[PDB]
Amino acid sequence: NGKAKVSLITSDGIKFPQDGTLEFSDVTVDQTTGSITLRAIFPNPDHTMMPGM
Amino acid sequence: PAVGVVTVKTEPLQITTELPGRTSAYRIAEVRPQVSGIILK
Repeated sequence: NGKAKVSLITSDGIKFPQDGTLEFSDVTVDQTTGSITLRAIFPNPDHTMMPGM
Repeated sequence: PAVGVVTVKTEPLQITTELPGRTSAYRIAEVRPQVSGIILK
């Protein structure tokens, strides 16, 4: 009923310490990925996530 | 020697080329700042 709760499981094979919020879906079909993208803002004060993964 | 036969006539056919391509908006322009300066918000 709401948008949007994203989960994570990081390369360790474990889910990130907590989930994250899916912000939206930009409907533009990415030309060379031919792929929609989802930008989900996540809290990362634990200084764990890093820009890009 | 008896056989089912369908006589041939001229049958109009409106089927035509099926050819693809990429899709795009109209309605898909961009946003370019015309004023240099910091991004405030």
